[PDB]
Amino acid sequence: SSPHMDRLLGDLKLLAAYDSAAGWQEPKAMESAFQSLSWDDADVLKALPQYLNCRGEQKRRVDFAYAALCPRPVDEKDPKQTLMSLWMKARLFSYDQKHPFVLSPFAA
Amino acid sequence: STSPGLAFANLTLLLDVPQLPAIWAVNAWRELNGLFTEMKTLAGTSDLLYPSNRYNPQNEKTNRMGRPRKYNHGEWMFGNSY
Amino acid sequence: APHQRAACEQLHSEYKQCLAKNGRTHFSACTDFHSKLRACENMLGTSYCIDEGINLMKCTKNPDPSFCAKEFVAMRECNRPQGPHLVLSSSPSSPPHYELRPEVKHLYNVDSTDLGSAVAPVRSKEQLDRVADSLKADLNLPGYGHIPYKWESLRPNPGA
Amino acid sequence: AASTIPISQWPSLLYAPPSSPANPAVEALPEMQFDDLHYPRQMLLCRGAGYSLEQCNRMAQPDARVTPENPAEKLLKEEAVAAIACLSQREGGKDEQCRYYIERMYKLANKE
Amino acid sequence: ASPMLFTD
Amino acid sequence: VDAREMKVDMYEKLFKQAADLENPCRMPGVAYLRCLRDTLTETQSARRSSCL
Amino acid sequence: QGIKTVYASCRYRKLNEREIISDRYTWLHERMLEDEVERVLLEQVPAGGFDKTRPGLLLGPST
Amino acid sequence: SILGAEAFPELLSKVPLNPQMDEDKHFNKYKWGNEPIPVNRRTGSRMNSSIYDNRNHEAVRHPWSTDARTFHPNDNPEADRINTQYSNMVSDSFPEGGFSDAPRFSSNWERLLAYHHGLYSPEKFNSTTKTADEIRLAVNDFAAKVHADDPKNACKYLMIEEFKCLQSAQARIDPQGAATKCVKWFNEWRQCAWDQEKMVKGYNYIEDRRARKHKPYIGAPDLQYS
Repeated sequence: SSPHMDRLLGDLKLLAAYDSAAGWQEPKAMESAFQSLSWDDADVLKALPQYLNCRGEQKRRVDFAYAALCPRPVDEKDPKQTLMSLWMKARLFSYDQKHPFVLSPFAA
Repeated sequence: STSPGLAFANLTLLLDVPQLPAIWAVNAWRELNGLFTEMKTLAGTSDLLYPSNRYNPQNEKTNRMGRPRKYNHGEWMFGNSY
Repeated sequence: APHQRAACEQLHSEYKQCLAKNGRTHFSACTDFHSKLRACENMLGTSYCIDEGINLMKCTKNPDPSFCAKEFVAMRECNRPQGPHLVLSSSPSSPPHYELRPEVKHLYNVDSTDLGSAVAPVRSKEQLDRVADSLKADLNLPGYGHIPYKWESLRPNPGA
Repeated sequence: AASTIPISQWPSLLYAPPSSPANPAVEALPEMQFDDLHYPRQMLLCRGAGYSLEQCNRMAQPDARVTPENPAEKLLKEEAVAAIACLSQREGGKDEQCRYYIERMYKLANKE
Repeated sequence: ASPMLFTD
Repeated sequence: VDAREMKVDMYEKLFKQAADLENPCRMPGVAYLRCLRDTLTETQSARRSSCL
Repeated sequence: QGIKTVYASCRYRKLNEREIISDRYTWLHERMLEDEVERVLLEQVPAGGFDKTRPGLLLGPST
Repeated sequence: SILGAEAFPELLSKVPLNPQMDEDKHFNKYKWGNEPIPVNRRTGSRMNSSIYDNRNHEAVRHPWSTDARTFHPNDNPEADRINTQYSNMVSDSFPEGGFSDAPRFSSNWERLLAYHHGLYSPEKFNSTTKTADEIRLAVNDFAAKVHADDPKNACKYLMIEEFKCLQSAQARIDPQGAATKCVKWFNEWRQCAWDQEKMVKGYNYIEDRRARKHKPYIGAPDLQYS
């Protein structure tokens, strides 16, 4: 009844788990986290190629939101990190194109 | 002649007595550089020269630390700004 | 008279240019201009630091043991637009004093205009004693002069 | 083996962290940025220009001075899309089902 | 990088 | 030009003592005074175009 | 060495004198530049001076 | 209608967010197990540290009632500290959730008076630790602002370094402790300021002639220094 919210929070929890397992040197835990990361979401899958070709204001909004949630720059060489970043960005792009983001504190 | 107990002196001599020519040459070069600096000072300079200093880059357009002089574009009634 | 004011500004700039061209070693060449510059001063109520500049130039080539400090500060205070803030008091008294004008007293962190003598004190056992006693009294520290251990000797002060 | 890092060495730890299975770009750690003053500054400038709150809120835009994008997202696009397809089909790559695409990506990115 | 990250 | 340099240095010293790095106007003020330093040997008419 | 030291003492004395006078001339130069700047600034003061009783900029109500 | 069905994949798939969760829920997906962070390191109060204080290792006294049990830093750590990231290092000297010394004021005037007398800042008392990412963002913004302020400044990176050290030492919550770490970089900046001024304004001094025993030994080399 709240799938978008639930999957968002799950993705965030799994990202935190991946980071913790990386810090603690736990391949089993971090691979479990990678596998459990909601790769079966049709909305995000459909929005992935849309995000990969978007440009301008929408892209800047999604970049701002992704840098808010995850400002650390992932290693360009690690495809698992790259892919999880792409998945989260596609999720945010889907949410934004459904209901756009309002990032300013000033609003009415 | 020699002995193991004189190894200190043998090493010191072998390594240092060849340097004495170089030491005297360095002293002579320093004395000559001082002579030339003092002759230049007697001839005259815009800004002073520090004799016992390593390097003296000061001129009309240069500070005593190698930088450009501040406020040196115009002319001043009392002459040089230094 | 604005014509005369502008003419005098031009004359002053010309005098500065000539003086810079000649240099501060050869400054007796520009005695031309005092004739007119003093008239400018008397007319406009202006000062141009002529006497002070000339005295400074003369002194710096045959300098004083003071190294012309009073000349330097006199020139610096003359060259101010609104007038000198700091001057040297004129006295029948032996020691001259530095004095501050009253109308600029609010710009300086001072209680009075007298900034003290313009020459340093003279060495005196009595003045040193006085200053040390005053400092001791102001400090009020029980423990000064206390000697917990002294080298045992017939001499009162071992070493020194 | 992993010895304690004293407090005096933490500033060096932030920009030269130890090795992990998931490392960051140490060369790009000085380039990560996110301005908390972006929108306040924008609002201040617009209100000084003379606008109202509604006009300022309509003119507001999110910061472009943020962390740069990963170039892998533009260079390895097709490989990443294929890997994501494989993951979506094979349940996140359980028991080594996207190893083909992941190894191709790793080789392309690393080159021995 | 900065000059203080150098230690050696 | 020397007195112009001195005036700009006074402006910069005063403004940097007045405004700290947290101040938003510090960067614009310092930029404007840096442009003045760049354009000291110029007229106001030529300086306006650059310092605007 | 004694001859050299005597000559160096004379030179250093002269050099100290010149250095002192040079530093004081630089000081005077800077102060004269400041005086010129101040003289120019006083032209921008309005006629009658500043109203030192009031604030220059009134930036809010007083009700 | 169940609440949060799709929101606990950590529970459905036995994924632990940390070794403490692994130990608690018995997932056993951490090969190296878990050494629990004790309570005195998980929480506590600010304490005095210096040996030249009489109330050393004692809790800081506030106007309000506060638990006097102190945060104890890790003084005898184990040899292998597998996670050497900032996340795990910061726990040896500060608590991640902040100190337990925060007030709940019954009134606004108590807050006002404490601030007026220098005994309260929410920055200090109602706050968590900063994450490495936050620290890096702050440091990089400050460096950008300083570079914009002046590129041709020699004290630039020294100022940046004192900022970095304050952020890393969590000066929002332990300012005295952080200043103790950062005053060295402040001193270096103070030196660089004069070193820059003396290069801008050409300032030098008359060096004396060389000493008769400048060299300790005739055969020794006199390395020339500017």
